Amino acid sequence: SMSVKKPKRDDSKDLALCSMILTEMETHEDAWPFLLPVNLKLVPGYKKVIKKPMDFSTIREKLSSGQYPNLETFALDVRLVFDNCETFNEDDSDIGRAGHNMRKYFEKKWTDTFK
Repeated sequence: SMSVKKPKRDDSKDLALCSMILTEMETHEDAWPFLLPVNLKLVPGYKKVIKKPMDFSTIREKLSSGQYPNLETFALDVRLVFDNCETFNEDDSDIGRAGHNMRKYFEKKWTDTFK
């Protein structure tokens, strides 16, 4: 509360570390469904159904341009990529499987880097 704070966590490396995680997600062999925005002209139903599209290239641009106020807002956009994927793709599809795999991969890196 006012004049009452928990001890200050060092957040000075968060930006660099989120960048490294994102690089690792970019270079995973199962990243291909997520590298670029879904083409809303060419994929029927996506525009209407997925209210907040997100992809790794868009996260990269937001990250590089100071549009994440903190590491939690960065995690929210990564998870949004996978939540979108589950909303639109059957579990038993290459893309559905890719999203589960990448979510797992992300969550482990996130815990190991920050928790």
